[PDB]
Amino acid sequence: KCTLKSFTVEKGIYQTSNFRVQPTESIVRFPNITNLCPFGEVFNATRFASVYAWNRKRISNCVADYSVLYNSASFSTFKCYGVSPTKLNDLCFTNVYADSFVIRGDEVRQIAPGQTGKIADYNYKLPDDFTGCVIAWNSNNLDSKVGGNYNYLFRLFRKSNLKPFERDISTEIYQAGSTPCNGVEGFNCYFPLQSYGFQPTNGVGYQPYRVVVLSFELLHAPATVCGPKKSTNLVKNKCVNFNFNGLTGTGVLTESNKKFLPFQQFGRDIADTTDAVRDPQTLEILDITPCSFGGVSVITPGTNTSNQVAVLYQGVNCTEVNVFQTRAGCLIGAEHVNNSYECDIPIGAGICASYQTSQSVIAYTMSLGAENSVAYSNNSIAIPTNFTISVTTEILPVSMTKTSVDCTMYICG
Amino acid sequence: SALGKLQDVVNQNAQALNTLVKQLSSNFGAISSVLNDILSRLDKVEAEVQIDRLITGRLQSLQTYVTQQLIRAAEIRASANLAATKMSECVLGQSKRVDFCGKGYHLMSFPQSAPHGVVFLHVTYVPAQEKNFTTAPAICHDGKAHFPREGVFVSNGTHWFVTQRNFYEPQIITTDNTFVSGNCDVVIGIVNNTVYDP
Amino acid sequence: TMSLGAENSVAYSNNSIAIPTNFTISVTTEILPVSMTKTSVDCTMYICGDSTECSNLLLQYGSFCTQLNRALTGIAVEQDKNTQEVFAQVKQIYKTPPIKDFGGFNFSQILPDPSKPSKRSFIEDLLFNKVTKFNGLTVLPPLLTDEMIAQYTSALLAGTITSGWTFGAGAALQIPFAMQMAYRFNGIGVTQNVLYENQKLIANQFNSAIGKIQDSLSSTASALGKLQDVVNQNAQALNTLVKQLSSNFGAISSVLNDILSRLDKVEAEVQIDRLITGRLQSLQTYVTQQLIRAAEIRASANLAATKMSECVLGQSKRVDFCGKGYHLMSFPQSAPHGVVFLHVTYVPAQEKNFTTAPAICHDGKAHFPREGVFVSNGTHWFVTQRNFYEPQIITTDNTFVSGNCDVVIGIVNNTVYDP
Amino acid sequence: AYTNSFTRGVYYPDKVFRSSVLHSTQDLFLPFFSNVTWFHAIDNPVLPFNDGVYFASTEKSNIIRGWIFGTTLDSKTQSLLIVNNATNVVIKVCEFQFCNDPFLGVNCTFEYVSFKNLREFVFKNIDGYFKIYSKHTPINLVRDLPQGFSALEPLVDLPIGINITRFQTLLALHAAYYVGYLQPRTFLLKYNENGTITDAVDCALDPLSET
Ligand SMILES: *[C@@H]1O[C@H](CO)[C@@H](O)[C@H](O)[C@H]1NC(C)=O
Ligand SMILES: *[C@@H]1O[C@H](CO)[C@@H](O)[C@H](O)[C@H]1NC(C)=O
Ligand SMILES: *[C@@H]1O[C@H](CO)[C@@H](O)[C@H](O)[C@H]1NC(C)=O
Ligand SMILES: *[C@@H]1O[C@H](CO)[C@@H](O)[C@H](O)[C@H]1NC(C)=O
Ligand SMILES: *[C@@H]1O[C@H](CO)[C@@H](O)[C@H](O)[C@H]1NC(C)=O
Ligand SMILES: *[C@@H]1O[C@H](CO)[C@@H](O)[C@H](O)[C@H]1NC(C)=O
Ligand SMILES: *[C@@H]1O[C@H](CO)[C@@H](O)[C@H](O)[C@H]1NC(C)=O
Ligand SMILES: *[C@@H]1O[C@H](CO)[C@@H](O)[C@H](O)[C@H]1NC(C)=O
Ligand SMILES: *[C@@H]1O[C@H](CO)[C@@H](O)[C@H](O)[C@H]1NC(C)=O
Ligand SMILES: *[C@@H]1O[C@H](CO)[C@@H](O)[C@H](O)[C@H]1NC(C)=O
Ligand SMILES: *[C@@H]1O[C@H](CO)[C@@H](O)[C@H](O)[C@H]1NC(C)=O
Ligand SMILES: *[C@@H]1O[C@H](CO)[C@@H](O)[C@H](O)[C@H]1NC(C)=O
Repeated sequence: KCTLKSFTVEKGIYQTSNFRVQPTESIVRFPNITNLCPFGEVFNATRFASVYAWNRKRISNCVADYSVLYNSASFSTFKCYGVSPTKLNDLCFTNVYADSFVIRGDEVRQIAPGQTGKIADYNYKLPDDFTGCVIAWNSNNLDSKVGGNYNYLFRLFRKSNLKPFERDISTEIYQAGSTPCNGVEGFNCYFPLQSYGFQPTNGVGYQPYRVVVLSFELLHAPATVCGPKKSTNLVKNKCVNFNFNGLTGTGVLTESNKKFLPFQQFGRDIADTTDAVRDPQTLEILDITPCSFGGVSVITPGTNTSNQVAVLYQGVNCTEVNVFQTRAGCLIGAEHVNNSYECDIPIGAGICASYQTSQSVIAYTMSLGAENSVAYSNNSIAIPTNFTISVTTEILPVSMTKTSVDCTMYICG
Repeated sequence: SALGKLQDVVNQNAQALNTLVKQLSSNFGAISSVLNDILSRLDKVEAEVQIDRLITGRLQSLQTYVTQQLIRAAEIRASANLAATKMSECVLGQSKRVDFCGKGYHLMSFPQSAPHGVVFLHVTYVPAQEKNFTTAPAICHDGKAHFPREGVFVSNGTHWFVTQRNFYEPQIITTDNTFVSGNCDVVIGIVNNTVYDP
Repeated sequence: TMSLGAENSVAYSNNSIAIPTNFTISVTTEILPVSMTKTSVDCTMYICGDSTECSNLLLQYGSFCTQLNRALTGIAVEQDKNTQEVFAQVKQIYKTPPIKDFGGFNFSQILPDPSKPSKRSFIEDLLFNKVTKFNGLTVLPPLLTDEMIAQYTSALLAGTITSGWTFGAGAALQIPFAMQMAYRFNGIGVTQNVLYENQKLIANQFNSAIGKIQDSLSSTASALGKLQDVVNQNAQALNTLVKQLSSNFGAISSVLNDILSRLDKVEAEVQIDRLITGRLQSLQTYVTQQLIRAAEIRASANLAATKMSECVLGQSKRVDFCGKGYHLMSFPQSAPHGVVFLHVTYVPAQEKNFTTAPAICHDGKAHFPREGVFVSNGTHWFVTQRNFYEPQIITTDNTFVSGNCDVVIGIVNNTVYDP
Repeated sequence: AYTNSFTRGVYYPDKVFRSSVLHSTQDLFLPFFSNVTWFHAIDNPVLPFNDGVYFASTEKSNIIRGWIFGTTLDSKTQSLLIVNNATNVVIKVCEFQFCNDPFLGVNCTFEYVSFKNLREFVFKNIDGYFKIYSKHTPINLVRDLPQGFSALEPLVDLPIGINITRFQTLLALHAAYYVGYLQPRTFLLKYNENGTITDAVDCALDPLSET
């Protein structure tokens, strides 16, 4: 009644909202690694690089609690791209590369994808599809000195711009034009590096800032860095909610014969949906199959005649849901009959249903009609001795309601 | 129950217009589905973004309606070309086409107007009281094979008669209702009756 | 430069006619699509993959999803109606007698074989061998099983063999098959004695024509190209709809669970809406093209239902409707998503040239043939039936007078015998 | 000297399992029927690296044992050095100085450690990551690089960030080797039932391969 937006229901079969088996349990499988990542040897380090020669630290084979970073008051900026910091505690990565340097407070805005200028072009280039976080903080109380702290440098000149994560410590004199430089300064011939000379009296844009950029090796490759999370027992042949290394899903996990080559962690379907995985603790290949689903059709005589009702769970097997299995699906509330009749309401795969004798909804294999051996022989004919005039009505559509929509008044009112 | 063909045309077009009208109430991802509400809550720099979502969704909703009316108009036009062919062949004619103008052998048809359609009252001859007989493809007279000009040879059991195919009317077999072709020996199932000379 | 065909000067003159002295019974296979796989796409589970978050953003778009399910449901219910209108033209399941006394014609290749788990014919078993789910996609079964389709083609075929056209116009009246074929010869303007007098030849021509169908269908993989094309179109359409799940549409990933496992809701909604917009447009493109394709399969099912009525339940006067040549008869064979008609047709095959004259002078009266053509071997004039050379003596029983000799452009002086 | 490369030097593009499917991918690959350069050690110059290298050797006593990569190769700037004997591998990017004839007797910002036969390898450098793929197979043809198909599997991936424009192989003394250059190409890859890349099409080789 609600599906039809109606108080009457006519005789028929009506697809109401679909059936899904619900996940019985929620499961998690991360690697069984025990180290904790050395982030103190980055964010609490005594020294940070000159930006022309930024450091890189590989983080691997360890638990990473990113909430120790984003819960801390210590950081003045924490932009994240392709991720939110809150979600990093639930993810897993093959490696993470922590890139670090000192810059003046104005230059922090060049440390992003899509940027251009002396830092972005001559010192440190991010890829435009960088998935990662940029963490930065003021250090004028640590990295600044009376008469100036000159110990931090940047590259003011290069003959060509950096590609993503391209690094270059070359000291060569920058030749700006026709003047022959040959490793000494002059007009059109300039040394490529300059100091910030940080003094405590500097305005905020000229104060020293420390920067860490976290770059995630987020791939189909196996993980080695993972968020702080418990791992569960593994369940098979039963529909579960699941998580393997941060790949969330819902399905029937099974053992499988898929011959993964040793470097492969996942297998993908035509849609790019993962349809096999390797467990990261014990290296079995599990097939992933969708949790069972199908239409729910309601089979009814019209409300003008009865209010008893039958239901078809299309394609479903009755173990997954009177109850009666058919090729069309699990059929509920219908009386399975051994007789056969003409087809009232068509169920599918040769099955039909009707309301019959004290009455109930029956379901049966449909009758194609009476069977008839025509009395043929090489010398037998039948000739009809009398007739009937039939007047069989036929109805045909010829037109439909002429409509016009002023789409300007419809769209824009 | 018979008029469900025309009542479904009304119901499909009512369902299409009610879907198009109810789709005015959809947000399509805007703050509201009332266009005046957006324009009375927002300044134009903000409102143009929200209105463009309503324009995008109402335009897609109207394109979907017009495309499904084009496909439905092609379906009604096939039925109007069929109704125009039943008008010509069966109202203005008598069709030899099997089951074109009702089941049985077509005699005649009458058009009755109906809402958005036509109803044909197809008058047809149906044979109704079969009887079994013995039959034979030819008759061997003076060593001549005889075949019927029109209709079929049959026997009541002891005497041989010719009838039209579609109504039992036994006629005596004579050289008027039969034609000769060659000697008897060629024919699989010829029978040795007489044929009368008028 | 392509050739349009061999060139032919038709040997015309105001007095030359060719009459054919012998024939061939052709059996020409016609294949027609009748239905297509009843797909049903759960548009919420296709677009949103059992995400609650996406499933609620999809409610911003109102009834776009329920009218897509309605459209695919109307396509699916039409495929059962398309199949019902072709095969369910028979009201009782007729069956053939135990003895095959059909006058030498041999239907054993087209009638059922009792030994099989579904009782198809031998040619239906060739036809069924030659013609070749998870992302909210499903396939619904047809209402009629292939065994019920084969009971309908068997009933149509047993009615056709034992009763002529009569099972379409009333109750089936039995008639001997060699007598039914003698009616099919009257239905093409060939005098029926031509069949009885050539019966054993005609039966062997039919049986050999049926043998060529077995050899063609066994050997030649391209034979069912129309049904295989319909199967490939629907497979290509679903593989396109499924690969379009892997498209980004400008989102950060095509994997909806990456977006939900990496972004907070305020940002995730913006990326998921690009996937909803693109997947909804992809599913609207699929359903629009399946409505356009269903209208073509319905046009072919309405043609197959018309060839069932006019070729199988009847004999057709319509040129090139029921195969090339003058139609005698047709037999339906079931095939995957379609029907195959074995159209049996009379083709004339051994012309002789003759002199012809439109009318004949006798006693100053112009005679015209009642049914036939006037023709001459060079000296003697014969009235002849118009589709098979049988010269008959020109006589007052096979001719009718109208007017005198003076009016007619081409009349010839002759004797006419009076019986 | 020169020879035909045939269909050699296909490698696994990503660490995803697939089966019974024809996946299409764009990557730096050795084009089919490309003009392979041939060297006989029994002959290790400095060569350009271009867009990456396919390298292969027919093998009987393991004479070819390492590689150099970089720009000037003369301690003025970094060079990626690779030295190998299958039981052990040593890799570094130091500002090395090299002699007149680099061979093996029978600022290091990064450092890393770990005929009868045909050995195949692919070397490429993208966004500061340097990558290696590999294959070994028994053979019977002594003469030249054999016609037939077998895909190379990944080994090593290094985040070095350093420019490369030239390279050079290293030889053991008290044997022949091949070089070809990769190009940006589109390939169609036949993953079989067991996830073996059994066959490929170079889509830009000829109009039939584009079909
Ligand atoms: C990790 O998993 C392996 C099984 O593959 C098991 O033998 C080992 O004891 C586990 N180690 C820890 C620390 O859980
Ligand atoms: C329909 O129901 C009404 C009462 O609600 C009854 O009077 C009428 O006879 C019924 N008609 C049929 C066709 O059952
Ligand atoms: C239904 O499911 C059960 C397992 O729950 C299985 O044993 C049975 O064979 C299935 N039957 C059909 C017809 O799918
Ligand atoms: C159907 O008939 C069989 C006997 O042919 C019998 O065993 C079975 O119990 C019957 N089932 C029902 C539901 O009547
Ligand atoms: C014709 O005769 C046969 C004899 O077996 C009989 O079965 C059949 O019902 C008869 N049909 C009619 C219409 O009399
Ligand atoms: C008809 O068939 C029977 C056997 O069923 C046979 O004895 C008889 O001779 C046949 N008659 C004709 C005319 O073919
Ligand atoms: C009929 O006669 C003409 C005479 O020119 C000849 O060209 C033609 O081939 C003949 N056709 C037949 C069927 O004999
Ligand atoms: C028929 O045509 C020929 C020339 O082709 C001519 O001699 C003859 O007179 C014509 N006959 C008639 C009846 O026109
Ligand atoms: C390789 O290139 C040279 C020209 O530098 C050419 O002469 C030779 O035939 C080519 N060889 C192959 C295998 O294509
Ligand atoms: C391989 O080379 C290393 C040094 O790179 C050496 O220590 C080791 O002994 C060598 N092993 C073999 C089998 O030659
Ligand atoms: C290493 O780099 C520094 C500058 O960063 C340079 O002064 C030094 O000479 C380099 N080391 C060697 C061995 O040349
Ligand atoms: C797949 O691998 C198995 C051994 O793991 C082998 O028996 C089988 O023949 C392989 N299949 C093919 C098609 O090569």
